[PDB]
Amino acid sequence: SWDKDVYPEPPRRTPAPSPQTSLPNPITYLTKAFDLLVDRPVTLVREFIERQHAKNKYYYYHREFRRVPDITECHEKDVLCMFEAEMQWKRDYKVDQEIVNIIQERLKACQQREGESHRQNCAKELQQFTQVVKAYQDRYHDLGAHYSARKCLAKQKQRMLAERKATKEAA
Amino acid sequence: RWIARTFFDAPEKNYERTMAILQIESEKAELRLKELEVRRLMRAKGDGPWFQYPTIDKALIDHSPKATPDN
Repeated sequence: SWDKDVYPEPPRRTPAPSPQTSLPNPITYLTKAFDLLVDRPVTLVREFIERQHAKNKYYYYHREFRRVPDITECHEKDVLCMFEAEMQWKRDYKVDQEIVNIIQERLKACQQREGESHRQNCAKELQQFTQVVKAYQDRYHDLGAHYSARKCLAKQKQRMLAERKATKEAA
Repeated sequence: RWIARTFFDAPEKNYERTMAILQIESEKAELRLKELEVRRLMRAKGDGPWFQYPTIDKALIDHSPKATPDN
């Protein structure tokens, strides 16, 4: 399963079709035949397989980590500090890429659910998409292929120093 | 799960291997740069026991009463 609050779904809206005239309705007979020829046997097969699964019990756990301190607390060379620092940063980088993947899947799903009126009830998700992706464009973008962690902190210092000069001019 | 159990290694094993191996080779690099700095200053000033080319051995210098008084 999945949380309904990270992959959100609006509530369902489904009409009840009122037939004006009486031919009637080939697809209703065909979907009842579909139910009787497909829906029952696959349900019986899945129920058998689920009983065979629930005879025994496996479990897999989620791997979790700790917070090794910083790269801002590591010294000149000290390779057994920078190692834990940059692996912690690289795992943050992977999980942040997947944050961007989740938001972009939400944008795709808002496109396909809301139909031929795109701009109704997709303003909020496009807003948060441009927000998180503006953060990504600011934070990880223009460093290249040989990122380790140190070019990211150099970009951090250079950007906040440039904005410090900008707000000094704005003072 | 069976593939990871019978063949592969834990990330703990490989992770502590990387960390120990960085400790070893950091010692190696620091000793190598310290070696060449010691060598350059020891060749420059000469105070050390490496670059001492053999001068005169004074054990053969045997002071004694000679023939001529003013040596």
